[PDB]
Amino acid sequence: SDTVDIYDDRGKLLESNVDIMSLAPTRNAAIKKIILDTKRSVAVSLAGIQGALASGKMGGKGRQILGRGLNYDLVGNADAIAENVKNLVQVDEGDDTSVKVIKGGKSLLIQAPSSRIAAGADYMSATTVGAAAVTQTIIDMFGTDMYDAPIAKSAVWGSYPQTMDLMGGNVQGVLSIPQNNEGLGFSLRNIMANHIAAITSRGAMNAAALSSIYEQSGIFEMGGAVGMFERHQLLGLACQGLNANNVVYDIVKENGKDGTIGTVIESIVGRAVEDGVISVDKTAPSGYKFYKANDVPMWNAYAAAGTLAATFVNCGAGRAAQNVSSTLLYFNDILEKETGLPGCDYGKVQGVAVGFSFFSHSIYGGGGPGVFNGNHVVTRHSRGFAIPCVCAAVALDAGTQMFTIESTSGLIGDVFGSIEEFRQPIKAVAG
Amino acid sequence: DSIQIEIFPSRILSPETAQKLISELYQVDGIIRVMVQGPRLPERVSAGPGTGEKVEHPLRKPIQIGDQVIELKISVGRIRLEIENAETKEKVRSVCDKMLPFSFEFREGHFLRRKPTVTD
Amino acid sequence: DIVAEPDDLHYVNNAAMQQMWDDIRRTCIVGLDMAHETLEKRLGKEVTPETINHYLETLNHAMPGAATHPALVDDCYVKIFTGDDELADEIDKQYVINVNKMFSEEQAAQIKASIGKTTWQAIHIPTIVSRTTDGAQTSRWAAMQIGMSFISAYAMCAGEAAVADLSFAAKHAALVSMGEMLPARRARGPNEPGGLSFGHLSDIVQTSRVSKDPAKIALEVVGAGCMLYDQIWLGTQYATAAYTDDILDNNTYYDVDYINDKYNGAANLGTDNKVKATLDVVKDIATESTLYGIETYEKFPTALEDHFGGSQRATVLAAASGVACALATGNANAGLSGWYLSMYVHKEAWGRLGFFGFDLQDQCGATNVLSYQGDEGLPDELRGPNYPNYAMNVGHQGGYAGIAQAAHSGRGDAFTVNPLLKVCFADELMPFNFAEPRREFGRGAIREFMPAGERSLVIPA
Amino acid sequence: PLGQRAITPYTISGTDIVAEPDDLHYVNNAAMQQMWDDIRRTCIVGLDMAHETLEKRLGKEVTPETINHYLETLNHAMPGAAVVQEMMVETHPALVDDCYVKIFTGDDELADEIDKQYVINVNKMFSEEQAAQIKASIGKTTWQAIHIPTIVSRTTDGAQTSRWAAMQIGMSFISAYAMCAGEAAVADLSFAAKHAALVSMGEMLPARRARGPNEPGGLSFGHLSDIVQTSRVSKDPAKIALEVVGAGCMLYDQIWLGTQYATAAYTDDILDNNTYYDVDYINDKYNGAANLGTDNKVKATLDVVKDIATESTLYGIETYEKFPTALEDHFGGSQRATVLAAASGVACALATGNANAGLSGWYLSMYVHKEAWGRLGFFGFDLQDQCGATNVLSYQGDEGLPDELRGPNYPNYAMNVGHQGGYAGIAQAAHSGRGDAFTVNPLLKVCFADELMPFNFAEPRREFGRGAIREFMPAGERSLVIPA
Amino acid sequence: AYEAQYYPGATSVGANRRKHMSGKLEKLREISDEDLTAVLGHRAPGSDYPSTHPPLAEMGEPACSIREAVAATPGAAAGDRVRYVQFADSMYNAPATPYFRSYFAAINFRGVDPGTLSGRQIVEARERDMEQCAKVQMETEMTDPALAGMRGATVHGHSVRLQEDGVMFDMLDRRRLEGGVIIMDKDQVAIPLDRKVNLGKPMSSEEAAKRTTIYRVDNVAFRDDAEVIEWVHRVFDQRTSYGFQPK
Repeated sequence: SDTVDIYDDRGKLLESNVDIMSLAPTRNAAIKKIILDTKRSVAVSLAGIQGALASGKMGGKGRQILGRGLNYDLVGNADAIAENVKNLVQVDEGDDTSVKVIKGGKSLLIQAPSSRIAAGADYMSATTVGAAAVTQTIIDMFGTDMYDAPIAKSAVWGSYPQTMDLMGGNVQGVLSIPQNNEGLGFSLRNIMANHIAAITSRGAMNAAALSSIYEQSGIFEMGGAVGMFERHQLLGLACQGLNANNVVYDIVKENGKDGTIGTVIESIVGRAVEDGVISVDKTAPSGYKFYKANDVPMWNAYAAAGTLAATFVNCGAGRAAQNVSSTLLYFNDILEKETGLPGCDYGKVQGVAVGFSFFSHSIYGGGGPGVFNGNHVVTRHSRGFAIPCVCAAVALDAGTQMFTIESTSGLIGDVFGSIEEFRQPIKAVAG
Repeated sequence: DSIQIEIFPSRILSPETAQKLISELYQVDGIIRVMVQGPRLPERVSAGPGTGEKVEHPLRKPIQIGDQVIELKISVGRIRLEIENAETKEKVRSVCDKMLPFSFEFREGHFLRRKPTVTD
Repeated sequence: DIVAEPDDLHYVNNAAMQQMWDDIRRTCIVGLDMAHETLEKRLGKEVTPETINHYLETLNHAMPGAATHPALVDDCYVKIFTGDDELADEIDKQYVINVNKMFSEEQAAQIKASIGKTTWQAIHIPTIVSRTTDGAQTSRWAAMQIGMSFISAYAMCAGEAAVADLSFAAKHAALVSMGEMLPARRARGPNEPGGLSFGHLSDIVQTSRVSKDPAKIALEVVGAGCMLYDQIWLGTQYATAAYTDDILDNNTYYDVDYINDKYNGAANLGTDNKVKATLDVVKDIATESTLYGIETYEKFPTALEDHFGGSQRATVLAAASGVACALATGNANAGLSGWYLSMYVHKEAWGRLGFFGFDLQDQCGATNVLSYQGDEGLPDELRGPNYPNYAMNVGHQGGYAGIAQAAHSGRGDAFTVNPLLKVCFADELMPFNFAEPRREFGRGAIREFMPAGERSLVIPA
Repeated sequence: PLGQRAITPYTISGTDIVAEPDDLHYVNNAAMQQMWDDIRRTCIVGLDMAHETLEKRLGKEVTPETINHYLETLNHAMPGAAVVQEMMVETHPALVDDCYVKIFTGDDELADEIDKQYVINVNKMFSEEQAAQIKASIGKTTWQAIHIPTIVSRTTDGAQTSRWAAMQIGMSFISAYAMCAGEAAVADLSFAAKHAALVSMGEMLPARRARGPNEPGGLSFGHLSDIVQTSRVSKDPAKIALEVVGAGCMLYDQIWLGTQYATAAYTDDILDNNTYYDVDYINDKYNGAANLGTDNKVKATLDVVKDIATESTLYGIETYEKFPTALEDHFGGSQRATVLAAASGVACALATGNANAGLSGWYLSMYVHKEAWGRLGFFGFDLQDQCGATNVLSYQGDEGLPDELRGPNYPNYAMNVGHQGGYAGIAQAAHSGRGDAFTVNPLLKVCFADELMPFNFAEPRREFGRGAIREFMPAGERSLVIPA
Repeated sequence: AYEAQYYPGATSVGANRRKHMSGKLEKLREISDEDLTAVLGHRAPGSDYPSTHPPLAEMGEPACSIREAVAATPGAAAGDRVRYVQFADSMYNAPATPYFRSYFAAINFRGVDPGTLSGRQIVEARERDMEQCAKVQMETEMTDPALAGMRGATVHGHSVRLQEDGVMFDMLDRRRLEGGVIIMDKDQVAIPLDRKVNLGKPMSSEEAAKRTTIYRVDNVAFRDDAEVIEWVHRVFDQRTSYGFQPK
C-alpha cells in the first residue's frame, strides 16, 4: 500500500498521504468527470456551417457543391439555434445538458446528457446526436424544400456515411472515431499536445498532469494495469505527472539556473539511493558501483519523475519544444549507464523517444511535438510516460513552431477553459 | 576457374601511394577485371545549406599508369581482382606486401560479376 | 462501331479497364502553399518561381526512387496548377496545367473561385508500384518523394525541427486522396474503389471539360462508373453494363426531348432555366422515361432478348430516368428519386425486377433519397460505394455517378464536387483518356490499349 | 579491366550470383513481387463442413468419385471459366494459367482414391515424423489449396483472394453436385468457403494503418516461416532459419515498408558465418544441443541466452573489426546491427527451442553492439530494439506474444525497417532446431508444398538471386491483351 | 550529494568515456570566437546573432512555474534562432563516439538537443548556446581534428578506413593536413572562408588509442572488459526479468 503525497504546480501541499489506489482512473471521481466531459462535449462552429451553406464547401477538403447555395444567417440568431438544439439533444428537461454560445455567435458548445452516454456502448453517440439536432434545427428554421434537405444535412455532417469519419462536418469532438483507434482501449488517449496545452493555458506541470491523466486512463482501459502491474502504472502516474513528494519540481528548482540533463541524473540517483529504493550490490574493480532495485515499481516511478524533470529543465532552459526527442532518450540512457539499472519503463520510454526524434526531425513530421497523442502508432509504445513530457514541453515553447497554441485555441482551449478539473488538473484530484 | 580475390588495406588509399599499388597490379600476370571502390569525392556540395559550393579535393587525380592515363576520379580501396591462375592467388598477397606500406586485411570468394543482371 | 464480344471486355481481359483504374489508384494531390508559408515564416528562405521551377525538375525526375529502374518507371511526373495567375506564368511550361488554357472562361472562373489563390501539385507515382501491392502507398511514396525534393532543392540539412515543421507542412497537412479508409468488413485503405465517391468519378472523367451537351457527359460518367465500380469493386454477370447497344442513349435523348417540350427548355445548359424539384416533376419525367423504355422493350423483342437478364433492363431504365430528372431539375437527389421511381414502375409493369438482390438498393432507395438522418442522408455528389445502401451488390453505381454528373452538367458547372480532381486529370499525358472513357474500352477490347506497369523489360522473353 | 564505384555489389548469401543493390529492389527484380503475389492469391478453405452440409441437408452421397468430379469441376472453374450456365463472361485462358486447386487430407485412406493429379499427399512430401506430426495436428480433416489468378490479385488487391474463391467455389459445388443454382444450400456452402472454414495468411489491419487486409502487416512471422518450405526439403536447421531471415527481410522490410540498406541482411554471408560459428559453439558447449532433436535441447534460461548472445556478438564484432569488408557504404553503420542481432537470435533459438529466447538474444545483441561501438544503427532504428527486451517475456495486452504469432502489425514493429526478417528467422529457428514439421500453421506447410508455384518456396534467397539476373518468369503479366 | 558520475570499465576506454561524459578533458588547441562562428557557417563572422523571434524579456512569458523556475539561457532570452554543430567521428580510435559525444552535450550543456546516428551527431541549440558547445568540443581532446571532421552535410566517413596520414576521410575537405598541421578552410556545411584556421596538430596513431572511447579488439578488447560485459548483462537481465514480473 503505497502512500504518495501530492503537491501542486507551485509546490505547496494539497492532501497528505493519499493512497496510491485512490488515484486510479477507476476509483477517483475527478478523473471520471474529466473523461465523461471528454466523452460528451462537442463543439459546433455555426460560422463554418453558414459558409458551407452559402458557398457550397461541405464534406471534405476541396469539395464544393455548386449551384445549391442555401443563403441563410446562422450566426445572427445563434441563441435561438442554441435553445432549439438544447431541446433536441436533451433526454428530459433539466438534465445534464448545456449548450452555450461563444463570443459573436460564431460557435456553440453541445454537451450531450449523461444518459445518452450510459445508453450507448461507446463514447461518440454525443457527436451523432449533436450533429442530427443541429441539422434538424437548421431544417426547422429554414422552411427548406425537402429536395434541399441533403445539402443542409451534409453541411453539418460532412461526407458521412460515405466516409467513415464526418470529414468536413462542423460537429467535431475531441476523441477520434472508434474505428480510428490503434488498439483495444486507445480511444481515450487521442488528445494531441497542442489541445492539452491550450486547455491548461500553457502551464507546464499543469499540462503534464493532464496528459498523464488521459494516458493512464488509457492504460487502465486496455487491461494493461491489473494485479501487480496496476501498482506499477499507478505509481508511475503518481510520480511523473501528479508531482509526488515535490520530486519533479524539486529537481527543477535545484537545477534551474545552471542545471542540465546530467545534473538531473545525479539529483534523482542521489534521491533514489538516499530513499533506500536503490542499493549497491557489487562494487566492481574499477570503483564502479553496480546497483540493484529493492522495489522496481517505485524505482520506475523515480525514473519517470526524473524524465519529466529533465524535460522540464532541458526544454524550459532552451525555451524550445523540440528537445523532448533528445531529453527522454539521453536522460534514460545516461541513467542506465550511471546506475546499471533499467531506465523509465524498462527501455520503452527511451525507445519511444527515439521514435519521437525519427518522427519529428526527418520524415512524417507531425508538426513538432504539438500533434503528439498516445493514440499514434509511434507514441503508443510506452505505457504512459512520454506524452506527459511532450505536452509539458509544448507548454514551455516560446513560439518556435508555427502551429501555435492559438491556432487550435478556439477549437479546444476555450471549450475546456470553464472546467476547473480541466484547467488545473492537479488540485482537482480528490477522493 | 577464375577465382575472386579482394585486397583490403587497413587505411583508405591516399592517391600518393595509389599510383604505385594499382600500377603494380598491372604487372601481375593473367588479369581479367580490376574492381576498386572507395567513398565519393564530389566536385560540388550536394546537401545542406552549402549546396552549390565547388570542392577541389586533395584526394583527386589518383592514378598515372603511363601506358595509358587514368583520369581524375574518387578515392580507392577494397581492390577486387579477377585472375585465371590460382598460383597468383598468393603472389597478389605477396606483391601487395612490397608496395602497400602497411598491414592489409583479406577475404575470399565472391566479389565480382560473372553473368548479367537485370539492368544489363 | 468497334463493338466486340463481351468475353474480351471483362476487366481482367481488357487493358484499358486496368489502366484507368491504375491511373486513378496511382494519383494523389498534395497541397503546396502552406509548405511555402512555413519556408517563408520560419526557414528564412524566400520562395520564388525559380525555386518552384527547380523543385519541379527535382521532383519530376525523382519519381523512380532517384536522388528504382529508370526504364520501368516512366509513367511518373508531377505537374502543378494554381488558381492564381500571378505565379502561373513564371512556372515552366512543361510542369504546369493552366486552368485558363484547358477550360472555358466561366468554368475556369468557377474553378478559381472554388480553390482561391492556392497552388496544388499533381503527383503520379509509377504503375508498377501500385500493381505490386495495393494503391495505398501512393500517399507514403509521394510523401517521401516530396520530402526528399524539399531537402534537395531548397538546401536544408536533414534532422532539424524547422525541417520537421516543413515535413508536416509538405505532405500530411494538405493531402487530397482519391478515396479514404473503409469500414469493418471490407477494410481497405485509401485510394480504393470503395472510397471513390460518385462526385470524384464525375470529376475524374473530363467530358464536362470538352463537351457542352449534358446528356453525353452524364452517360459518359454512367459508363465509367459501371465498369469501375461494378467490375472492379464488386466483381461478372453480364459485365457490359449499359455501355453497349445504346438503348440508354436513346432513352436519354428522348427524355431530353420530353423535358424541353413540356418544360421551357429545362434540359439545356444554364442554371437560369431550371425547374425547381418537386415530387410532381420527378414523377412526370421518371414515369415518362420508364414507360418509353418499357414500350421500346415490348415493341422491339430482339432488344428484350439481347438484354436477357432483368438486372440490366432495370439498370438502363433507372439510369435514363435518373439522368433525365437530374438534368431537368439541376438536383442530384431528384435524379435518385427518378431512378427509384423507374425501378418501381418497371417492377409493376412486368412483375419481375432482378436477381434476388438487385432490389436491395432500391426498396430502401426511394425512402433514403431526401433523408437527413445520420447514415441515411447524403447528396449524390458525396455518395459512393461505401454508402450503406450501395455497398455490396452489382449493377447500380454507374448510374449513381452519372446522375450526379447530370445534375452538375445540366446547369453547366465546371465540376461536380472537386475542382482539384477536375484540373488534376485535365492533362493529356495520362495513358488513359479520361475525356472519353467509354471509347477507350472499345480500344481496350480490340487490343489497342498500351498500358504501363508491365514488367516486360525486366523478365525473359 | 578497370573501374570504380561507391557501392559494393552484393552476392546473394550462399550463392555465387551477384546483384548490385539497385536492382535487388522490388521494382526491378520480378521474383520479389512474385513471392508476394503467391502469398496474396493463395487461400485455404476446408471441405468437411461443406461436405457434411451436402450430406445431411440434401441427402446427397459424398464419395471419392463425386469428390473427383467436384475438384475437376472446380479446377476448371477456378481459372475464371464458366461452370454454371448463366451467360457470364469468362477470363481469357492465356491470362489465367496459374490457377489450380489441390486437396490434402488427414485421412490417407480417403487420400488414396482421390485423383492424384489433385492431391498433395503428406507422405510423399514429408518424412515420417513430419507427416505424423501434421496428420496428428490437422486431425482427419479435408482441406484444399485455393490459388486465384495472379492477374486478379495484381489488378485489384489481395482482399479479393478470398472472395473470388468463395464465388468460384459455390458455382463448382452447384455444377458438380446438381443444386438449384441458388437455394438455401448454396449459402451454407459459400459461407463455409468465406468465413467459416476459410483460413488465409493475411489478416485485417487497423484503419489507422492506411492499408487493408491480406497485406504483409497481417502476415505473421510464424505464417511466413510456414510458407517457406526449406524445413521440408533440408535438414540443417541454421540453413532453414537463415532462409526465413532472407525471405522475411525481403517481404517485410522492402514491400510492406519501402535507403534500401536491408538487402544486406541476406547478402555477402556475414550472417551465415556468424550463425555457423555459434551453432558450432553451442554444439561444443551445451553437449550438442543445437543439432536436430527434441530432448537434446537445453531449457531456455536467462544465463544460456546471455552466454550464447554475448559470444555470438563478440564474434561478429571481432569479424567486422578484423575485416570491415561489408562496411564503407555511403550510409554505413546500419545493417550492421541487424545481422549481429539475427545471428544471436537464431543462435539462441536453435539451442533452446524457445522463440522468445531468440528475441532476447536479439535485444542483448543490440545492447552489446551499441555499447561496444558507441553507435547503434541509423536514426530510426532502436524504437523497438530499445523497447523490445522488456516486451518479449511479458504477458500484457498489447505486449505479450510469442514470436510465432507476432508479425509486422505488432505495435513495436509497425514502422521501422530492418527488423522483421530476423524475427521470422527466429520463429523458424525455434522449431527447425527440433525438426518440427510446422511452426504455427500446419495448413500452410502443406499448402505451399507444391511445385506448380512459379515461385520456389524451397529456397527463397536462391530465387531472389535467380530473378535478379533475369531468368525468372512471373505470372500476372498482360502478355496477349496489349499490342506488340 | 551523489557527486559520483561514471561509466563501467577499468581499462583506458572506460577512463576516456568517463572523461567524455564528465567533460574533464584537457584543452589542446586554440580557435578564437569569431573564427569559431566563421567555421560554423550560419552567418557572417563577427556579426550579431540574428533573431527568428523577438526576445523573451519583452514579449512576456506565460505564467508558468517552470518558466519562472528555469533560466532561459543567454541565447533564448535574446531570442536567437536555433542552429547546430555536426561531427562525424571515426571508428578507428577517434577520441569521441556519437553516443558519448551526445552524453557530453547532455551533461555539460544547457538548452541542448543532441542527436545520435551511426555516422554523425547533431547538437542543436540557440546560437549563443551552440556557440559555446562547439567551442568546448573543438578546443579539447574530444575532437581530434584528423579523426573528427565538422561536417554539416554528407557526414559519410565514420566507418571508412582512415587516410594514410592518419586523417579521417574528408568528403568535402572541411579540414585537411597542410604543412604538417591540420587546416580548416570551409564551414561545417562546406562553403569556404577567406580566412584559414590553424586547427592545430593531429595526434599520432598510437596516441589516439591511448585516449579513445571506442572498443576495438586490436586496441582494447570488449571481451576482455568483464566490467562492461557484466554491465550489459545486468541491464538486460533487469529489463527482461522486470518485463515478465516487475517485482
